[PDB]
Amino acid sequence: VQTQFAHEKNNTHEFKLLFLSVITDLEKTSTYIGKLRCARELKYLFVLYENVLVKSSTLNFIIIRLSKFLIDTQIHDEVITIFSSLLNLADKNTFEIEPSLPNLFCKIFIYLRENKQLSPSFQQA
Amino acid sequence: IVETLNFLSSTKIKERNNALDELTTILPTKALSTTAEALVELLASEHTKYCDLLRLSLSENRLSTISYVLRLFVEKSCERLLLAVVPELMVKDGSKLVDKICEYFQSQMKLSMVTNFISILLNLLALDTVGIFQVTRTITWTVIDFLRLSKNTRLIMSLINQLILKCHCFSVIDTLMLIKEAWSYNLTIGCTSNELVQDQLSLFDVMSSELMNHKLPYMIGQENYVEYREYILLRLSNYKPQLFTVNHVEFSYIRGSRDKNSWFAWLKILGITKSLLTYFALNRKNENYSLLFKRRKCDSDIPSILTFLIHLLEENSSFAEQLKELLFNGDMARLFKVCLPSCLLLANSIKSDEKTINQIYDLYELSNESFMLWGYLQYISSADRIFEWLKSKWNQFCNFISWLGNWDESHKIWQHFQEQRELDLTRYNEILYRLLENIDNLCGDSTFSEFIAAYKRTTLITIRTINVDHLVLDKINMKEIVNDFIRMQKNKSQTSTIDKAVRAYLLKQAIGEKSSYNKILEEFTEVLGEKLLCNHYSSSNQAMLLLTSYIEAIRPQWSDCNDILDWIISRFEDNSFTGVAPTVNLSMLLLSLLQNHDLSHGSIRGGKQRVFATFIKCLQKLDSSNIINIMNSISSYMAQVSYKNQSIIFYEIKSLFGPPQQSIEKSAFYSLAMSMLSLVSYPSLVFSLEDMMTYSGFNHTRAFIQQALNKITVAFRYQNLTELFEYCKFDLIMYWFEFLGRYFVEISAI
Repeated sequence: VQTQFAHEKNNTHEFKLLFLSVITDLEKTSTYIGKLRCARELKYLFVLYENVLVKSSTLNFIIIRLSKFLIDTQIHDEVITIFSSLLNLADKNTFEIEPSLPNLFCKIFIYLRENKQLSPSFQQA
Repeated sequence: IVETLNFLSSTKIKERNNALDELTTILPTKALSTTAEALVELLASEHTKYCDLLRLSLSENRLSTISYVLRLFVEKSCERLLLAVVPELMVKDGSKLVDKICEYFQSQMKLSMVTNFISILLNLLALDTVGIFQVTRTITWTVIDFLRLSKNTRLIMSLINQLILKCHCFSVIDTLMLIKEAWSYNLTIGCTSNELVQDQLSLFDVMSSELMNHKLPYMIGQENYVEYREYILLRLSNYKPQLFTVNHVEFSYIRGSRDKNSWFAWLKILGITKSLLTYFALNRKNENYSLLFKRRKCDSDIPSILTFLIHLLEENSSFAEQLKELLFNGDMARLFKVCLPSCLLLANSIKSDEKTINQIYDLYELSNESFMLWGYLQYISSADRIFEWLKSKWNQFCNFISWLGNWDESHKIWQHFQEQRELDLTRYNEILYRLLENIDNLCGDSTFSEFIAAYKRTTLITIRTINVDHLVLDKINMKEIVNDFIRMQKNKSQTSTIDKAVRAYLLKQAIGEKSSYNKILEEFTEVLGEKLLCNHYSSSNQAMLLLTSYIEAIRPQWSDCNDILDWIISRFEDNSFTGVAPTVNLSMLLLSLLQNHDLSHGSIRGGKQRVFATFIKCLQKLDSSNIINIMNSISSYMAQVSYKNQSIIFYEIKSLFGPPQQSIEKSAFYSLAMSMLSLVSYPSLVFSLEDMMTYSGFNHTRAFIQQALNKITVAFRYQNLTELFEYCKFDLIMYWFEFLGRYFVEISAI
């Protein structure tokens, strides 16, 4: 946790740099392999933890960038992130919008089709 | 006591084992030695007798001379567990463990004499596909090809197993293991050869048989001909290019194949295609006394003109295919040829009704799928009429299909079907298959009619003399294809029919099975050794399967008690002495179990036990690696342990060339987070040259691009190198594939 301990010394902590880190991770595991994707999945959870800053209705990209192949080293991660995001979208102001929905649906309907194993955590979210 | 030993050997008294039973007791002294040696039904004494004749260096020399030739060599040809290890040591002395001694005999053989046995040994080597020395398993080629051309099809055929891959430069460290596995798998050479011979008849027609291996050996060496042991290497290479063994005997043998080639020869006009155009090809090579394969010989001959088989052999360098695979006015003109002919091959390659009828009528008289389907591909009413006649004339497999590929056809089928409905059982089974193949008012009517007809026709088809045999009056023939499953079960059980056994057990089934398994286990415990080695491996392999089956039963029932039974069996089986190469699966089962679960450390212990297992290296490690990789479970402790184990296998350098192959696999181990660094570290550990650069090219190719062009990881790996004494201005030059290193790692250095 030394990296976290060092990271904890967040002098001049802001917010926006998070964006760079997120887009960097998306590229890295858009390719390579499932092990890398698994590494990124853990990183994504950490990014969410790191994402202390929030702006309700202005964030939007609560999901959106999350609409990734929810399969292999991603199905559980996408679910964890989506479920966590759903909680975030319920929490406080909630700011549960909808102009991302068409794509969310494209991913939901295919990944919950395929082998047709949706899990109750989906429905609860 | 010589008289007694002779009487004891004396065969005939209970299958000639009586000599072996007497030997077991024996195991005057010289006579006793002959009696103990009889353990081989009797013929296992002559060696003892040779020592006895000498009646002491001479006795040892005599026994050894006789072991080489006195009687039958009781599992001495290729020795076929401490007794076996001792035999291997003796083998090294005899050459004057197993693998080691191999290097002594091969060498001795290369340097002097040592044909079917030698060829069989070559096949044994192919089955080996490695060696605990290599040279002792490569440098045999000299004396080899020597006595070879020095001087039936079967010996050449045995040589073929090795000849097939008589080349250098390629996926090493693993290629040897792969060659061994394939050559050993073909080891079942026999009934399969008979099947290939049957396929040859189906394929067309060439010669006897037992010649496919004889030609394959030649074809592989011929490919080579067309193309510091390294210097002598290239030397003898160019030699074999024009020097191998027995070129006159083979030339005469080739006549059978030449006859087949002549038989293979508008197509009819080609029968005299430039008389001996092929002779020009032969002359080009013979005159060269070296030639330039590629096609120079082909160029001398050839006869193109406005072939399938051509492109075929071309790429090669279905019956024929399967053989080698196992080892390792135009309408009128065409119809006339088809009527004479086969026709199906020409018709199939090509992918007018009266013309079709002339040929179909000839086919009808001959009266299968190949012709019917080849004709369907052209989709001919006149030929359809001949096809109805074909059914009349007939009075394999497919038939109706062509109908599906292409209402008169239904009517003809109905008439034939009616005739079948009218062993009748064999015809009925064929009809059912045909009906499916052709899959229509008639068909609907037929579905109902057929159900009744099949039930009626089936009777006509009509343990050893009862439980299985009672069915055999019908089943011996009825089961000979029987798409269903039941005869295979009878054949396998010996080591609907399955449904009855399943019913006998029917989670509840696991309990029934457990009781049955216990009974089998008791019998096995009682047998405790016997096969003389076969029982050992058989037990090790069976134990692996049985323990695995018991654990599987818990999973299916879930129950858990069955996994406990597996563990109890495993514990008993932990005594060691895992059956020769038979325990391989067991270790594999243990590793699989470790991955599957354990919830009690046992997985860790199982991994250690597997880690301690033997083997000519290579293979098992790879399989295990793949299996583990196919696993996620976020963490950082088990992976580290796995990495450490893999690293332990990084030392000794030299054969790093093998390590480079391992490194490509290590990198292509889903890599992910952290581990990329581990794969990079593994590469840092060894250098059979830019081996890494090649290994990295392969791993990168798996992950896109290649080696330096696919570095990326360098962002951290260069830092790992920067951290090193030489730094990034001494290592990254290779990573970049020096000033190149200093540039490639400048940030890493900072």
